[PDB]
Amino acid sequence: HMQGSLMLDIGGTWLTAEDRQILRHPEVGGLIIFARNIEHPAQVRELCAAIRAIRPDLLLAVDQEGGRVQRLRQGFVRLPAMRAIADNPNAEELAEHCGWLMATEVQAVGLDLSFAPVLDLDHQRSAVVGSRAFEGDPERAALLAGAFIRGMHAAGMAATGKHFPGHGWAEADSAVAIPEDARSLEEIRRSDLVPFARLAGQLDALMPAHVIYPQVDPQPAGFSRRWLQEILRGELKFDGVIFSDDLSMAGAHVVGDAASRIEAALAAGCDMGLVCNDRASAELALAALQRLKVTPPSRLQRMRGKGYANTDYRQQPRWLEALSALRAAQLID
Repeated sequence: HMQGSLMLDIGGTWLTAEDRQILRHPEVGGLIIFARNIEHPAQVRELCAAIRAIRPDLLLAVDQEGGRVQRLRQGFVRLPAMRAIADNPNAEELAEHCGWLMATEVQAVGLDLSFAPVLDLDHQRSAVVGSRAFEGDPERAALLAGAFIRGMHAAGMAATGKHFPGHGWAEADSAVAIPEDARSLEEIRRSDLVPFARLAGQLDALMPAHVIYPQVDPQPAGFSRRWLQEILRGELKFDGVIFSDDLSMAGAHVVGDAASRIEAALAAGCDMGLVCNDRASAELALAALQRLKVTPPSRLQRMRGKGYANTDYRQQPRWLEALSALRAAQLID
């Protein structure tokens, strides 16, 4: 039996009858919630509880978009960005507290995971070529995100890096065409690949970039056997979960419908296909998984959170200790 699974999403802040029926299918292994599914923490905890009453084994993920939920949604704990953390004598300690705080609250409301940390690099386009601004400091980026991952795991949450192998140098041409990064493999390996190489042993999952690297392979990372099998699993020895990219973002990347795209993603080596913002496409990908008679990836349940839904997390001593460490470093309040 081929292995594979589908992660999908819903329309609203509660489950419709159609949501409840699609979640029963065992090929569906996950659900991801976005800002439009989120009112406040109490509502999210209850939505997750409703989903687990149908499917206790489902993986429930939140995509926070660099922190949008904590911010357009009153009630979620509020945490410094990594730039603010990097500017401290105890930046690694402070990064751990943030990963711990973020993962503790996310699991408290019933989610398994947040898709974090970002491993992409900021490059200063117009800086002098070869200068530090031009290069983005990948070694420090991996240090801090490695400490952020430590806090995540200490709270019992699996860590997902993105977007492999790094979209920091990608260029878009016509806002519909697929972004490209035309450098050679050796150039990529020495820069945007570095945080992935440094942390591949610690990450539980990776999400591929929606970027073509033409000198390396004609296909986007997440549809590339070369990127996913040769380089990531082979050269980087990565043994965790590969998510696909959003299979319903398909601007000029013509493969066919979501059915033929999830087959392509699974064939390149992804474990779990993501189909967001398109119920009818999610149904098409589901049917494809059914025709292939897939069983879940043996790796999949590694993503399962070890914390648990609770309402008193904000009055636990460890919680107060982490916020008070962020306060003493002038990062909150």
